[PDB]
Amino acid sequence: FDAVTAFADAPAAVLSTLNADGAPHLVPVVFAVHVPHVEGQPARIYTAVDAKRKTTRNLRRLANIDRDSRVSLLVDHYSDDWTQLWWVRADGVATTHHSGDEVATGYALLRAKYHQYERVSLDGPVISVEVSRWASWQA
Amino acid sequence: FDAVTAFADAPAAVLSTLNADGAPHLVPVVFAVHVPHVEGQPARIYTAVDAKRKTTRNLRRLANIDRDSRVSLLVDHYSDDWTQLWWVRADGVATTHHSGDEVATGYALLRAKYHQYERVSLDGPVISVEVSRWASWQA
Ligand SMILES: [Cl-]
Ligand code: NA
Repeated sequence: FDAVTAFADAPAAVLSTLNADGAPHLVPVVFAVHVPHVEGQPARIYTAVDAKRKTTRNLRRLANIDRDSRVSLLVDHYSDDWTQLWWVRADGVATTHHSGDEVATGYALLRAKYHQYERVSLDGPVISVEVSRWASWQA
Repeated sequence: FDAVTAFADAPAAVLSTLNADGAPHLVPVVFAVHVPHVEGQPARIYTAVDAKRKTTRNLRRLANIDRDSRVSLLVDHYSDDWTQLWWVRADGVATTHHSGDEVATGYALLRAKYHQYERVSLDGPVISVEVSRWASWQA
């Protein structure tokens, strides 16, 4: 069982950020993982946001990250057979990018993973999560 | 939409608690919801922690809740058809019970929901979450 691979291959993760008063917030995301092949460098998790400025929403995860960059993401596998349960969690620091190489990198990885991005537009900011630790569990 | 029923029927949710340094901690749980048949009263979400065996992960989670009762739980539904995505979130205040009526109430609801508890033991503390707000989204 490779935790990083199991996480990377999954379609959806839950992203947790901190609200202004410190309480946790949760939203699901689609995402792509970059495993740096210079081995010994931290993994990167990329996720795009469908948010326009001044006249729209989905603003909360961005506003949370801007105030406090500490985040966690979890991929879970449920089964009716509880001996088949597992999960993988990434804890890390999120940076929001509105231009540059990170946006390019994020867009690239996201399109490669999700074919839905052939029809669904991809013109919002990209969150880059530097993973400080991976955790996992199997039943 | 009906968000509460959708949440209540789902097999698994992601529970977010706060670590000692205030950063989010995430773990998936099985859970059961009590919706009061009286108007005004908040819903309660119940989830059990095993005490057949003590584990570092479970002591961490219990300590987080003891330290700060603020939690969030999310049920999400992924589909490769992104027009069918949805999620439901409960924000609330968690109390851990090691005996008493909350444990009885939680055990009863959990056994009613999960047939797996016919084989899996249920003799640990029960986390009872008083829901302060529900949120939901549909694609
Ligand atoms: Cl929201
Ligand atoms: Na909300």
